[PDB]
Amino acid sequence: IETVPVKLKPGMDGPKVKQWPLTEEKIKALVEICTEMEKEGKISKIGPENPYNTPVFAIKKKDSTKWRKLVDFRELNKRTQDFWHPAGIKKKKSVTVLDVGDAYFSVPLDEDFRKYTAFTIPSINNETPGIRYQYNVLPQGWKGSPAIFQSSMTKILEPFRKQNPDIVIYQYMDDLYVGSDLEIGQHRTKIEELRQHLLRWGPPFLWMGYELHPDKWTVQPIVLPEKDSWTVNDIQKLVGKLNWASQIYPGIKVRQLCKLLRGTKALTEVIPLTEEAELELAENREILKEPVHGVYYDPSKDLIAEIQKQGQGQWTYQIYQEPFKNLKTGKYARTNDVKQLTEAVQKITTESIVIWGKTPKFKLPIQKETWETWWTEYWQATWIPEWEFVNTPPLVKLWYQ
Amino acid sequence: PIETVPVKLKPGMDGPKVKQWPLTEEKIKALVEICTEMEKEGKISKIGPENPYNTPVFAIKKKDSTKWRKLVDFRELNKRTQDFWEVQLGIPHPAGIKKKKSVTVLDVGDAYFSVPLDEDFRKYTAFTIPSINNETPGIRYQYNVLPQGWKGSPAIFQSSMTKILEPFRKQNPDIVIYQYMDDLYVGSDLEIGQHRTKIEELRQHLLRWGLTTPDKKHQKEPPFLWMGYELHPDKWTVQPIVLPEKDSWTVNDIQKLVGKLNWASQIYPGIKVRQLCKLLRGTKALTEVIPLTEEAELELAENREILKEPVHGVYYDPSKDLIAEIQKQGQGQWTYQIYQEPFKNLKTGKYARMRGAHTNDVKQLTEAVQKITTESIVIWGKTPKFKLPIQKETWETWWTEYWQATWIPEWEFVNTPPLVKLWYQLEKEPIVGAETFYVDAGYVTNRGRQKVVTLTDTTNQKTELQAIYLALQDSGLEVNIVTDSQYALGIIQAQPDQSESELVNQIIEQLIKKEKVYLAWVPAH
Ligand SMILES: Cc1ccnc2c1NC(=O)c1cccnc1N2C1CC1
Repeated sequence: IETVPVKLKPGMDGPKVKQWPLTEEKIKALVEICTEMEKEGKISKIGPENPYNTPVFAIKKKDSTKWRKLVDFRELNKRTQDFWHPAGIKKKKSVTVLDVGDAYFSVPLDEDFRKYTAFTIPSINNETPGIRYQYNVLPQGWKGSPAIFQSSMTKILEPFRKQNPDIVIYQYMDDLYVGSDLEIGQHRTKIEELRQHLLRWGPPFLWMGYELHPDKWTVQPIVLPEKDSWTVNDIQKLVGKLNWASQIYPGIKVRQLCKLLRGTKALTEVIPLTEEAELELAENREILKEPVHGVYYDPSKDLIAEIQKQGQGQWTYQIYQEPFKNLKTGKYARTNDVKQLTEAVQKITTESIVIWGKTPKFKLPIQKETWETWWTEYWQATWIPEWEFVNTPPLVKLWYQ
Repeated sequence: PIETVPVKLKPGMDGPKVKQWPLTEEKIKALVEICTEMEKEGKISKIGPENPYNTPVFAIKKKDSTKWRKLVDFRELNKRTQDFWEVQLGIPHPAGIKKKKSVTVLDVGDAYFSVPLDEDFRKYTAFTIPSINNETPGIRYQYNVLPQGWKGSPAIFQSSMTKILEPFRKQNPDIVIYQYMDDLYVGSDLEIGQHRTKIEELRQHLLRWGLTTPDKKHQKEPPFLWMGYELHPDKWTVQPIVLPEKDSWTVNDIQKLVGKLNWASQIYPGIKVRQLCKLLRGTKALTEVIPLTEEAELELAENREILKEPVHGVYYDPSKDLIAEIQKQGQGQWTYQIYQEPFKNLKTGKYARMRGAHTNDVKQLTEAVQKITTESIVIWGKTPKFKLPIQKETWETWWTEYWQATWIPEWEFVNTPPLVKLWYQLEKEPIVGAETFYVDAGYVTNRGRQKVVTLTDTTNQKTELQAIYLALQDSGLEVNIVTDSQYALGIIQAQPDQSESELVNQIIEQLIKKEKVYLAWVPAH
């Protein structure tokens, strides 16, 4: 076929990323997979004259007993040239996510780019050199792929698009987001059909095979303890919380509360509240009832995502671009920490895609070595967000949920 | 006689054009004999003045032999040559290999010189042999095979190598080969003779490609002292380590000793160097002499005793499960050993890594488990079932309440003191009827009590901890403490049980003593 010439952003060179060591189980799965990808001429074994590399992992399909080869094209995607979103989707009632990755494989990759797609199948204890290949077709997870395949895509999709304009479809990387307002019964059917209408040309369900229901996504407002009797401690926590949130909602006043706190009283000493205090709380309580006004999504900025461990299998996240200027906040509850955490990330990323058609730069409350050790064990997405590791302040965790 | 690998110079770069050093007629003679020997063997060939590139050559004799040797300085060429895939820096660890019945080392003679060089690249490998007479110029050649000392040489070679074996390999699932630089380790479970025979088969397979190797009578025999270890086909150990019996030790000596001691720890359990390491504090010269302490010499002698008795690691038995067991050897020290069969060690090791200024055994213990896991996946592509001196309840407690997310694989509690526990727990709510201390280097209580102390040479962060220390000190068995320092709050809420800040440790002591303690934070002004 006619291969479109692709190129890296000016002056940039190809990825030379270390491959995190894998477990025998994974390795074997990858050998078996890539071996068949080779026979099909999808990929080809490469030589020493190729100094590039990208990490590879094997994830397990959701309710499927097969493996999926995952490739961390992050470094590459960042260095690839820029190739040149339905707000209605986020309102849809039902959205299903499919994996269209295999389409790409029908299209060849520009010969002079192929080398950058080099990756390696590692050997246990380095007992073996490690099997190296590069791609011949468009590789899954590479931002280039969707672009270069856009045209052929639109083509096999215009029928459905007009034969069913009541359905919204968005494509992000290897994923196809099919939205609608139909009854979950109707929806599932129309989804299946689309599947054969694609079989017609070039798709197991992604994300539990299951649905998503955007319409029901809501913001987690900052809350205040409502309680019967108030002790010095309670109030202290209160004021502390309040003061913090006053940097977001400046209308919050603590004046009266702070006054119930004059004197070095005993912590457990109950404090009946005054009239002014009562109203000050109420007013504050009222201010917090909704997200702060003004905050808007800036497409030219990085979408950041922070998570906090609450406990009891409960987590808190916030999506923003500028500190305190949250675009969304939420909650996640169940396993073990990591598993939970990954599920949080993925969940969160999906939302970001669905809403702002983009993936966020997470900040994870965990240790690299550990994360690098298990994340692949529960990961099911076809994409991989950028992430960094941090040390959550005990106060922040306190100020949420 | 194999596929040549395509090479290129780094972009926007021309081949090396560097002048040949003035040689000696004596050396010019040797070189011409060598380059002629070589041109008749095809590895090099005369070129026309067409070629403007040039690389410096020179003559050095063999070591302890009175025989000339050609050397080509490729620094420049290499500065210009494209990069290659990494000549694996990844080296197999003995505990990861399985026993064989027999094993064999096959040294590859004329390795590099048995492989072709990208023809379009040969020109860049130009060099010259000066003439002895003036207007009778000297010989220009270029490389046709792989020049030792060149960038790609090791890579390309190591590559081809594997390509060649791949075949033999496939029709010999039985046999195991590992290639390292110029040696080829080959073991099998074949009965003695059958083994010896298949080696030749191999030796031939290589022959078919001009790959010269040593015959049975000239090959190296087990064990194989491999970078740090002695490898018999069924057992291993470390490179024999005897401890000097000096009476005067230099800073450097001690450094070298510690290093050695370290190495040994991976297999020799109970090796300790805490005391010897102590000996370095304040040292001012690599040649300064430090006398031994009673604990240092005791330790030395104890290690010396440990080493005296040789140990031998066992090989990996993939059919079995690998068990990893961990112990707290000292404050901050942990020892572990992994095995498939009781006491039959694959590998051992210590863990002293302190991540953070303050920690607790649980956090620390956990971090060790991680270290181990990582290693395992690497040596065996699998993780071990752990044996741990801590009970779930303990773990769970700390876990659940720590702000960072964490995870430990399948683990079994082993009742092997010392057990790791939490020496104290902050109350989760204010203590009723417990005096309330308000701190900021001083405090005030609900009961009128107070003390504004004096601290000199104290840092902001350090002043805050002080007050709290004070509070703990004068209070009774139950206290509620209110502070504005998020720092201290943090430090303590993490319930450390060891810290290298003396103050902390003190406080820590206080905490352990108390019946119930509640810490609360409130803003500044
Ligand atoms: C250095 C080295 C690295 C990797 N594997 C091995 C060796 N050397 C051996 O001596 C060895 C010993 C026992 C079993 N396999 C061994 N071999 C395998 C190749 C037969």
